[PDB]
Amino acid sequence: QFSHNPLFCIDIIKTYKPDFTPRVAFILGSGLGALADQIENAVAISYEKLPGFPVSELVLGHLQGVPVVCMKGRGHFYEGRGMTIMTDAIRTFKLLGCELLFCTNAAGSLRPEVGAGSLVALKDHINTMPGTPMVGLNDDRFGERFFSLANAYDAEYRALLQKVAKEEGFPLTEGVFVSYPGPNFETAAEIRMMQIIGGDVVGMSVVPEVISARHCDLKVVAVSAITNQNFINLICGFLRKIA
Amino acid sequence: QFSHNPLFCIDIIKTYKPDFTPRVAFILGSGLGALADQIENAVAISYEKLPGFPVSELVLGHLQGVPVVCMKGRGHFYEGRGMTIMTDAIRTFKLLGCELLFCTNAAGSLRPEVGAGSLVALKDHINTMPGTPMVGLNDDRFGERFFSLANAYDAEYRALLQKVAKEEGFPLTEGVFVSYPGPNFETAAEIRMMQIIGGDVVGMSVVPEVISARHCDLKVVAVSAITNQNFINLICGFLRKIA
Amino acid sequence: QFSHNPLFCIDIIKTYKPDFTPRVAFILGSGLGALADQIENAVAISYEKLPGFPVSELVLGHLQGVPVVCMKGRGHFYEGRGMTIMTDAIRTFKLLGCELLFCTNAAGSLRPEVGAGSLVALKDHINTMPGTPMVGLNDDRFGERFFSLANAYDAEYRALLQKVAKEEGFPLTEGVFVSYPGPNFETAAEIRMMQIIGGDVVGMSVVPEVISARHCDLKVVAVSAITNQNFINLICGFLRKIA
Amino acid sequence: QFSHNPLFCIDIIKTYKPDFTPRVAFILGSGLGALADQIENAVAISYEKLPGFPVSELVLGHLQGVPVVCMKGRGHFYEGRGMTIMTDAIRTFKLLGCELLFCTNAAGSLRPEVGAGSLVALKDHINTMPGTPMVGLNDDRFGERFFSLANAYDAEYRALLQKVAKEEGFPLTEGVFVSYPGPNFETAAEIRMMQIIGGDVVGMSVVPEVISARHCDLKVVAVSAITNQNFINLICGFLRKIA
Amino acid sequence: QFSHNPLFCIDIIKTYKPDFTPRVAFILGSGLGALADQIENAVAISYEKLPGFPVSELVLGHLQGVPVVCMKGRGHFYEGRGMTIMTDAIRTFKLLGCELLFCTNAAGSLRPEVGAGSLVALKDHINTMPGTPMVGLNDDRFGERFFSLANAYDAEYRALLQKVAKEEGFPLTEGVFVSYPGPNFETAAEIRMMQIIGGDVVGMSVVPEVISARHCDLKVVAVSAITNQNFINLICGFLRKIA
Amino acid sequence: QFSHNPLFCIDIIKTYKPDFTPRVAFILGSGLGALADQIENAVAISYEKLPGFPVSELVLGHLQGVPVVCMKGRGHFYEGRGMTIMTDAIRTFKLLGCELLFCTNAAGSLRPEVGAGSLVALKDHINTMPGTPMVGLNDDRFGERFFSLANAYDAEYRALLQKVAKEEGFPLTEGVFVSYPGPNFETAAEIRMMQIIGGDVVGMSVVPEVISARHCDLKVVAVSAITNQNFINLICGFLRKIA
Ligand SMILES: Nc1nc2[nH]cnc2c(=O)[nH]1
Ligand SMILES: Nc1nc2[nH]cnc2c(=O)[nH]1
Ligand SMILES: Nc1nc2[nH]cnc2c(=O)[nH]1
Ligand SMILES: Nc1nc2[nH]cnc2c(=O)[nH]1
Ligand SMILES: Nc1nc2[nH]cnc2c(=O)[nH]1
Ligand SMILES: Nc1nc2[nH]cnc2c(=O)[nH]1
Repeated sequence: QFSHNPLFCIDIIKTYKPDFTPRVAFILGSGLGALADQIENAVAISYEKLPGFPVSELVLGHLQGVPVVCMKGRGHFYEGRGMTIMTDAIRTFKLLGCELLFCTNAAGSLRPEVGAGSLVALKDHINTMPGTPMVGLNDDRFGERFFSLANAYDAEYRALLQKVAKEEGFPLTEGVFVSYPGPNFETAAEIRMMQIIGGDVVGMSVVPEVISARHCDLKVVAVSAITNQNFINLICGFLRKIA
Repeated sequence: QFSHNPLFCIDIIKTYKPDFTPRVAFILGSGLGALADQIENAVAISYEKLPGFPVSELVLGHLQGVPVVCMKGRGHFYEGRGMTIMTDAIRTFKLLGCELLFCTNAAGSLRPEVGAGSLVALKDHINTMPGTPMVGLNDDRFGERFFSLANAYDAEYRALLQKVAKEEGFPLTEGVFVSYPGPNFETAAEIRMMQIIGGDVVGMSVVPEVISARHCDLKVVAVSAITNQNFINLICGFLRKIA
Repeated sequence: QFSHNPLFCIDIIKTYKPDFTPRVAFILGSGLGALADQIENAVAISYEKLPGFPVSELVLGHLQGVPVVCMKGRGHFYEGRGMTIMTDAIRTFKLLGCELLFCTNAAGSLRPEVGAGSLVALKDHINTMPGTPMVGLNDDRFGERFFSLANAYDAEYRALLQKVAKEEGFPLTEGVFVSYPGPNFETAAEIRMMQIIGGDVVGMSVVPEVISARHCDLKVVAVSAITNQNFINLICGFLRKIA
Repeated sequence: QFSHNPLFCIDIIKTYKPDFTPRVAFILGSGLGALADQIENAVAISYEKLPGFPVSELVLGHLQGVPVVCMKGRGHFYEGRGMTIMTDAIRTFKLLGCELLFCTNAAGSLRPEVGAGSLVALKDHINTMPGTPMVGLNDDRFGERFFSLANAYDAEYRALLQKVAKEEGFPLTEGVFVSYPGPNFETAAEIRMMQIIGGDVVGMSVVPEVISARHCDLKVVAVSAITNQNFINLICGFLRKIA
Repeated sequence: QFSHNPLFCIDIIKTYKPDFTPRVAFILGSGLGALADQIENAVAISYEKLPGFPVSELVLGHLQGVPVVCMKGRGHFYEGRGMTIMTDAIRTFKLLGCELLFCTNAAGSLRPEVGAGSLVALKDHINTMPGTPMVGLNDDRFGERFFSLANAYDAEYRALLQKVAKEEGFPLTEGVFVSYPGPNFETAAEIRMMQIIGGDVVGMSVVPEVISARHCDLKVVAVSAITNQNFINLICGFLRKIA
Repeated sequence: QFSHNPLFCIDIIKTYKPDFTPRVAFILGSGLGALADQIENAVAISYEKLPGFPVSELVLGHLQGVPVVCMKGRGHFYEGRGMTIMTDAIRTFKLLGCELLFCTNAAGSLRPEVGAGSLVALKDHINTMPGTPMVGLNDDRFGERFFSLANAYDAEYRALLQKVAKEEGFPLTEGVFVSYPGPNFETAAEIRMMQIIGGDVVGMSVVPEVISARHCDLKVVAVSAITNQNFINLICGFLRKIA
């Protein structure tokens, strides 16, 4: 027996935003909400009206003239509902017709050279959380039993990201993201461990969403804001080039 | 309260294959079933008639004149029933009187030098799946609370494996297996991480079975078929030398 | 809904040891019980009378004239009740008024230079067990949603530990502890992995207790007895310097 | 934590049947489906698209020119999901704006004088199923902790039912319904017991729906078809008089 | 595995009310709290500090110079925690050393002759709630697997109750109590059913407490206040005669 | 997902008692074990080796030259595993090929005229336990969703029972059995209620087994030993007449 939540959400969303087919889905991490404020004809639906959504709202509309859907707030593994916490919502994005997920998140740097305030485009990841989202019976309605994470962080969209960054005057390093369960922060040794292992950025999310997206064949693009304006411009510039 | 499934299986098996004491237990991974076709006086019992067995069949008989039991199909961690999924079945092998488990599995190589089509004898492992099979109350009927994994992959049988490989004309490299939860495949970074960590082969099984076997003092021998005739000969030749 | 066990324990303990405010809390690992025998006016309460305590006793009294509470026996992740197994007990120490937790444990060395019989002061840790103690809804009564593990193993108390060791004639090396789920022991490859990762000591506990302690702002001090008199003197000398 | 299913259903229903405020809600028992075939501008929604609905469809439209909602199929206690199986659906009727529930069901007679083919208007009930629908935390959003079942089977609507029956030429006896868990049928002694107790009709449903309805202040009208055209006319005539 | 809550409560209670051995335990139903206000040297403990107690307080002290323990508030079957909801608390009364339970409760009359305002001494009961408190593994520490309810409502104490009632000028009828699950009130037919069955009073509690009391050999006395000063005098007079 | 326990038991039983097709299945209540001692070529299997069987043994063999299976010990509702506790075992009897279940049990009389020591043939029953065995998804492999209890206590076999009783010189009264959950015994009022309701005998079992038997079309015969040699003769005489 599988979840029908995405299907329910499709119908509930038609009620608040009819005849709307979004192309890009966004997940706005921590302090990144202020962007959704600029959505054209913005319609907000509380996650409490969308079954399966990570109750702590979702905003539908246009940005740079592109039909977009946004998630103001995400779910994390540390909340206690396992690695499947972001799966229904991602499946909802796929069923809505989106062609790509634009994930954003607050994170720590594992490189001295990249400090607080920097933005990092994620090119791959190392999962350290226990297990994975698709563990359990496979939902054939969304994807196959086994699946590849090769090019999970779409190389093509990443190249566009690089161009936009040029285009506006800020670095945009590319890195390997390594997930951490939390909610406690990482010990210094764990951090050294992560460097040795090959990581560049460390955080408590992303991996669940991304693996879930790949399973249902939704393309991914992810950018971390290193916490220890540029982001808005990067996003709006990316939107402009894909319009 | 503990599982009595192995005990039940012993009695159920006497009904289909009386007065039979197998010496070697096999787990035939993915495309490796065709071997069981060559078992002498083969009797097949569906896993649905054996409590505790990983319902997706078990074949009892003789091979190279050696009393053998053989699992066509195994259980994995990614199925959602935790790390204990292969434990009852291994305990059943021990109670049947087997003296060694011959585990086989499909896997990926972490060494460029060993490619698709190669066979690798596992000499050790690195567990990356969350937790382990014996976590929880200890079943004193099968083994002790704590136990060593030293020489888990029996050095002696491994040496025989090396001889047989000579004996038939194919390389038989030895490696460290590192388990991965799945069901998604590994990211490239995860793969690099595994190299750095010391691994040679990567897969989604083995570890549960092997740790379970060691706990009840069942000797182990494991060979991976790198997927990204020789196997049959290796197995039959090993059987011949232990007869 | 949260656990009230620590609160219950406070009242139950007043009954056996009234008007007593301990300053240091101890966790005596495996063969380390004989120390509790030297507690002044020792009162022993079975863990079976203390809700939340890891039923396999707790001893309250004075040592070197310092009000102390001691756990003879701890809980481990391998027992099957998850990473929260030591949390209620640590919260009980905090509510009793302790200002520091003195954790002890049996462990293996990852350095050739430090062998069986050595004592190692833990200066940091690398968690390898699945998830962490605070995963799930946060208990605001004890600590915050997020928290830092910086200086988790108090540098100050560690310096005192160094002095005492001088003071009595034995080495006291400092190391990074890396937790392992167990109950099986580590494979040799896993051990190599741990070296590469940066570890110095390996064990099956500590991490749960320590993270739990930090969450409720209880200072920590941890010493491992490498298993593959000095300990008593170190503890008693530390007590003397903090009196 | 309470169910939000009724709320979800409201939004899902707006999508298939916008600007529609039904006044009467029907539950069509066993062989009573053929009535829904006569609904004007009938829109059918499968219970699989309505969270909380007893998956074995719901039909919205007009009948005798009255805005109506109809459940083709109900849930029973014997299915194993307890006495709350019909609660979400009834709450959905209340939230849709219905002013009365018209429950129908197949049943057995406890009076010799009323035989197979007869119709009986239920005037009260005796619950024999274990417990009741509202057992557990009270959902203040729908009703109060305690509530009266006085006049549960609305006397007023029952009088209208009596008139219509005159009006078309068939008896319409009034009786006390006594619920039975099932799924087995009643023993003869149980049946005698029910007579002695004061019952007139016996069945395996009704009680859950009715108690749930009363809790959220939804008026009720119930008619049993004794199994061991008139019904259609009675319903259509009742509708005509309340239009 | 059994509940140790009563044992915990014993120790927690020693802390707030040391060297106190109560003889009578009271359960004050609905509007009956005002009595506890007259307890001598009253000590109140919130049910939130007593594990196993029906969180919606407990008062210990003397009344008519008799050591007494009171429960201001009880647990009911309709709350959703089954028929064992009052068991731990009753066991706590037994372990405290009480020799009798004085249960009180608000109830409805099944006899026209006994109306609102009347008091009825319960002489027996008919359980209509699903199952019973002792269903499941038997706790040998408190009572036997099977036990008799003969004279459950102690005839001797009931006779004293009759004398006191004379003694103060009010009727005191004796009746059979029949429990009802609730939380809804009874239908009129259910009420007729109860009359036919032999009942005199109807309510939503009592039975759980009483059966639990009998299992651990605690004597019982129960009085219902029919809701559809005398009570205080009856209680105080009973206390006086047993002092 | 359904239970396969009966199927497992079939195979396990072939191992201890091959080529054996029993015709009558017995359930020996309390003090009734001594009968199984007289089974010809008796083979005993502990319920611990038969999945689904009510662990507190099963005896297979011949009696009066009739192939028989016999349960020494049954499961009851009061044990806490619900009304399905005897279902797997009864299904096992059906699959073994039995044509009738001969249930026996210890019970109380509701008639003054029938006292301790009497035997009563059950002709019908009144279920007072919460719910019934078949509640939940129906196992089509054994029976239908709905089923009749008419002639549940086979009239034909009952007539034979009457003859045998003549034949040996003892009364054999026929009665209506009414089940009671227990484990406490019935109150006197409950007993009066049972009389009024139409019962003749009262007990804590039978109903689960019997309803389960009827569902899978197994004929039933039940005899209660009123507790508040003749039985052996009745059974052996019945066997003789059906041989
Ligand atoms: N895990 C983790 N999450 C973060 N979010 C922001 N900074 C950090 C950090 O250093 N670690
Ligand atoms: N985890 C894992 N399992 C495999 N089975 C076959 N190939 C692979 C691989 O690359 N990775
Ligand atoms: N995990 C682990 N725990 C230990 N406790 C004592 N020695 C060891 C060891 O080598 N490994
Ligand atoms: N319980 C029950 N339900 C029915 N539905 C139709 N007839 C009957 C009957 O006799 N009993
Ligand atoms: N069940 C029930 N409880 C009550 N408490 C007070 N009055 C009543 C009544 O009529 N019925
Ligand atoms: N329920 C019940 N079971 C019994 N078993 C033997 N006697 C009795 C009795 O009086 N009541």
